[PDB]
Amino acid sequence: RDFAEFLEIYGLPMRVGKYPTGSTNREKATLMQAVMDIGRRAGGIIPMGMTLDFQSAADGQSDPFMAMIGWAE
Amino acid sequence: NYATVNDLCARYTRTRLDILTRPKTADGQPDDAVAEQALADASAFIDGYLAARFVLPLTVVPSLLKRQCCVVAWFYLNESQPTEQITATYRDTVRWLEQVRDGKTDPGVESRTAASPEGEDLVQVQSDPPVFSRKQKGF
Amino acid sequence: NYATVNDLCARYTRTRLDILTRPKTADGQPDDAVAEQALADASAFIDGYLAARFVLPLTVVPSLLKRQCCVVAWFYLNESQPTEQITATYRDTVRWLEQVRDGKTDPGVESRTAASPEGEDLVQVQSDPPVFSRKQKGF
Amino acid sequence: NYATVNDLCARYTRTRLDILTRPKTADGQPDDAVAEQALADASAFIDGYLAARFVLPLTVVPSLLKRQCCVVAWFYLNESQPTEQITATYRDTVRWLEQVRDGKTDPGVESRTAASPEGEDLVQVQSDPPVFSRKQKGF
Amino acid sequence: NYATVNDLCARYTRTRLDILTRPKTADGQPDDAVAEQALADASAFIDGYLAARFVLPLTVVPSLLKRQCCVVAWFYLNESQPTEQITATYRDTVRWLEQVRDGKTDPGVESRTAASPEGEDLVQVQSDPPVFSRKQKGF
Amino acid sequence: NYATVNDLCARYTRTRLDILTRPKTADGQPDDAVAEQALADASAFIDGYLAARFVLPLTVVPSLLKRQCCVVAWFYLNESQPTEQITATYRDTVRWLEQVRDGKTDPGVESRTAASPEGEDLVQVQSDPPVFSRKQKGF
Amino acid sequence: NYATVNDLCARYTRTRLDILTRPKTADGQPDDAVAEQALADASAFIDGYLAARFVLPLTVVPSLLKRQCCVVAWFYLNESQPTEQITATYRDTVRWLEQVRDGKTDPGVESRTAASPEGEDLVQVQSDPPVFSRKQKGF
Amino acid sequence: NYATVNDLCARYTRTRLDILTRPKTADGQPDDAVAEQALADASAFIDGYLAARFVLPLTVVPSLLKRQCCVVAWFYLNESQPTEQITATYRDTVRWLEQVRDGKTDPGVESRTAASPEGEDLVQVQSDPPVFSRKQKGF
Amino acid sequence: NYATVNDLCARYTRTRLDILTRPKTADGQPDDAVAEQALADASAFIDGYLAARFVLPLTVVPSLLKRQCCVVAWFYLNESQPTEQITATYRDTVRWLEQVRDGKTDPGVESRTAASPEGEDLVQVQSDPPVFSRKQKGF
Amino acid sequence: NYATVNDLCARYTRTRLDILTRPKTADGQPDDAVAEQALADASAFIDGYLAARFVLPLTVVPSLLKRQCCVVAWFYLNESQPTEQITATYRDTVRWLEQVRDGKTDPGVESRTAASPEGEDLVQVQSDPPVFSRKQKGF
Repeated sequence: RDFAEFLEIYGLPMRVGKYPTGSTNREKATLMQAVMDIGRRAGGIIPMGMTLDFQSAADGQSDPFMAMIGWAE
Repeated sequence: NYATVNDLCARYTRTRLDILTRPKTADGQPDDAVAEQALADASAFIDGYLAARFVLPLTVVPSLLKRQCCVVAWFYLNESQPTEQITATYRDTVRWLEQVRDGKTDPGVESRTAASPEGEDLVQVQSDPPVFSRKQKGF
Repeated sequence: NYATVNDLCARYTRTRLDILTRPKTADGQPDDAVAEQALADASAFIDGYLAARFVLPLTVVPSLLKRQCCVVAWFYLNESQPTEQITATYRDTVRWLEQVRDGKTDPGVESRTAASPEGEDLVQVQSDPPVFSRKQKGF
Repeated sequence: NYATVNDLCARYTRTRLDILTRPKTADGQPDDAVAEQALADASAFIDGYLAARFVLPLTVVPSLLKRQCCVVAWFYLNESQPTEQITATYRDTVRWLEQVRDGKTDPGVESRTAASPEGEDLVQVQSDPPVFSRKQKGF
Repeated sequence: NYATVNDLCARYTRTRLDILTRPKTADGQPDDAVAEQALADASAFIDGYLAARFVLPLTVVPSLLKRQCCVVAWFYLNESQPTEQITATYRDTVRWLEQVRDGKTDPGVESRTAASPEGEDLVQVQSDPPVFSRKQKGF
Repeated sequence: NYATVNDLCARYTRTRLDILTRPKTADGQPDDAVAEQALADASAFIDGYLAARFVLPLTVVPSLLKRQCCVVAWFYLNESQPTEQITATYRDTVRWLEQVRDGKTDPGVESRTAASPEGEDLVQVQSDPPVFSRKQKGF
Repeated sequence: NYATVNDLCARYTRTRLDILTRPKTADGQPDDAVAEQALADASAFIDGYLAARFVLPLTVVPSLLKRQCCVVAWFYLNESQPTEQITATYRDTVRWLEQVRDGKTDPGVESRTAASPEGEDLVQVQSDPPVFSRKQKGF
Repeated sequence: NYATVNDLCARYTRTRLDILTRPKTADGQPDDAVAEQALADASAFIDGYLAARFVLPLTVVPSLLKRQCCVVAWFYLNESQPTEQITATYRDTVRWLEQVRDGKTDPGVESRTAASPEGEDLVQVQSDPPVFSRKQKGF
Repeated sequence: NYATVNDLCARYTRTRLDILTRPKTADGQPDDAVAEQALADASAFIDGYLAARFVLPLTVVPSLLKRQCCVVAWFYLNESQPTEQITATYRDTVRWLEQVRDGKTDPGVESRTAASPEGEDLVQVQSDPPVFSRKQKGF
Repeated sequence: NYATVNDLCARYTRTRLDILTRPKTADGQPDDAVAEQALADASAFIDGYLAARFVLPLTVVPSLLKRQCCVVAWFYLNESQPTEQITATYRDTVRWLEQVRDGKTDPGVESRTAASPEGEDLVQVQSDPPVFSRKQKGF
């Protein structure tokens, strides 16, 4: 079950967006929608004040889970 | 324009504006046409920085824009000899305008009702439809 | 507005405000309309920085906002010639406002009851429902 | 408020406070209402920095808060012309308040009994129950 | 030209322009030909920076260009001895022009109707037709 | 308090303290209540820095704390006009207090007997019992 | 040359040019031959920087080149004693010329019609014919 | 204490010490009680830095400690107005004390016999007994 | 001590030393006891830096130590008012002493015969006996 | 010593040396014993830096050592009030001595015959005999 949960959140880094403190409430909504619209071969234009980065939320291999499963079996 | 001649006469005494308009007019009677031209130039200067984030003309005018326009117009009128305080205020106003253009500060909303001016999409991305997403629920 | 003309007359002598309003009015009687306009401009200036974190209009008004509004309004009125202390106080006030906007300091709560003004969600994330979580307890 | 008018009259001579209140009042008799307003503003200013770590209102009041409130209130009263020492003391007080807000120094405890004001959890983490821990002792 | 001699006489008194034109003309009557030459040189100087982003001649003229042209032309006329304020204004104008050329600020739009001057494609890429794209929908 | 009024009168002449207390009292007779209040404020200020490392109230009082309290109390009393040496001594005292709080210097021990004030555990770690250690000696 | 003696007499009074030419000539009558020599030297100086990007002689002459040539020629004439403003203008002109040579700013186009001077290929690459390209469409 | 009143009277003239003690005493006869209090405070100040490396009280007293105590005590006595040389000597003494505390310099040994004061273990490590070492000589 | 009172009287006139000892003694006759105390303090100060590298007391005394002791003792005596040259010489001496302590310069040897003072082992390492070395010559 | 009293009298007038020795002697006749003591101290100071590279006493004395000794001895004698040039020369001499000690410059050789003073091995390495070297020529 832990292996399945790890596989669920694997190989898809989280997309974050940084906005200046002077941004309007509506401007945050547009950025949030734009972050949610990333897939396949995606483009996009970002202002100089804003930044976009990808951070991986899970890393590792399947060797230990499979080793334990095989030992138990 | 974001400000009228009456608004300028509210911040500054009518005597000072009359003294300013004394040489620019041809006759002895002071003329407010130069004041209107200064107001128009000030509005254009403000719009130059405002065009970065909000579509023009503005749907709703923030209250502070009136004071900023009055300040820069008064600086424009006092071109023959500017005092220290007038130059400092104009520099502060242009610094605030640059901060607004860069997105480091919000222009604000009108006091009568909470409403921010409309603007174009600063950030936009494009991609093909997402097949095989978790919203499919077909498999 | 966060402050009234009576609040301004509390910080500053009525004689000084009358002297300030002497040239701006048309008749000999001092007028407080210019004082109200300065208060409105000060409130708009404060709201420009307050809109970053809290929704406007504010549900509860922190106590210090009154003093900040009075200070910036008095600076606005003393535009013909500002003294060193007035300019220093205005600079300190705007620095505090920028610190509030950046989130480096809290505006505070009203003294009558502990209550902070409401604001929108600064941080928000989105994700699909978490299947296979440890809260499932089905396997 | 963290300080009363009597506490202010303890630090500063009654004559000086009367001179301060002479122009702000309407009649010839000095009024302490402006002093109370200054004390309230000082308390709000202190609470603005204190809200970062401790829940308001404070369960126990540290002793130094009284002196800090008196100092900032006296600075607020002396707005027409501040001396070098008063400005220096106010700057030192606000620097100490910022240090307290950042957590670099402790506000202290009341001298009558050792007791620090209550505050919310600055650091909090969440996780699911720890199965397979060494406290199980079932295998 | 972006400005006419009447526009220059609006910003500056006719007496000052006459004094400027007194030595440059051959006869006793002041001549505006030198003023027109200064205006043409100012327009060329502005176009030198404007050619980076917008195609010339401009389809629509932003309002602030008139004031910028007047300022630089007045600086050009006052070459025998420039005052501090005139030199400072000219330096500010050229700094703004460099900022416009670098793309750090927008020139603006004319106040009569929202319209920006046309310009060539700053960014252009080339590639062969995209076979095997997701828009094919043939497989 | 770490110091008494007699200790303050030991460092400073009774005449100087009487002159200090002349305006703060209501009657002609000098009052030491303001001196006691200054001593209490000084003790609270010292405790604010001492609470970082040692539990309050202190089990044993280091000897130098008396002099530090006297110095800061004398600085507090001389608020109307501070001399250069008094301000320098107060700055040195607060720098020493910050050094003590940061742990860069030891407050010391009382001269009568070697004894340092008790304090809480600055460093603490937690772990489960160490099975399979070399102290087992069972295998 | 990019400017004529009449153009120089347009910017500067004929009296000043006559005074300049008084010592350089052999007879009492002022001579414009030295002015023509200065204009030729100025044109050569401008061409030295212009040769980097545009082929010489220029197909079309930008309007600002006339003013730049006049400025540098006037600086050349005033070699016995240069004033502060003349030296500053010459330094600004040479800085602009270096910026043009480095490609950081465009010289501009003539105002009569939009046309930029022709120039050689700044960037050129060479390669053999591209067989197996996607334009083949033979396989 | 590391120094006595006679040692202080050896460095400084009895007249100067009497003048120092004139205002601090209640009667006309100079009193050395304030001198003893200053010596005790100086000894405590020295012990504050000495406690870092050596256990207190010291088994053997280095000779220079007497002079350091006398210097800091004399600085403490001259609090009403310190001269440049006295302040410089006190600063040098405290710098030397900080250097001693940091371990960058040795306090020294008494001249009568070579003996350094005892101190606790600055560096200590712990480990289980070393089996399989080369000192075993059993295999 | 590294120097005697006669050595001090060799560097400095007996009149100057008598003037120095005039106030420190109780009677009219100058006393050299204060000079001996200063010499002892100087010797202790030198030993404080010398203890880093050489064991005390020194087996052989370098010649320069006498002059260094005389210089620092004379500086100690002139504590009421030090001249620029005396302070500079004392600073140079203490800088040389710190350089000696850090090992950046050698104290020297006595001129009568080449001999350096004995000192403890600054560098020491420990290891078990080296079996299998190339000095074995058994295999 | 590297220099004699006659060598000192060669660089400096006998009158100046007599004036220097006037106060240090007890009788009216000038004495050269203080000059010899200064020469000995100078020689010790030079040897302190020379001991780093060369074994003492020196087998051959470089010629410049005489002048260096004379310079530092003259500086030592002029301790009551040093002039700018004397202090500068002494600083240059000590800088040269430090450069010699660090090995950045050679002391030189005596002019009569090329010969450098003997010194110990600055660099030394140790290793066991090199078997299997190419000098074996046995295989």
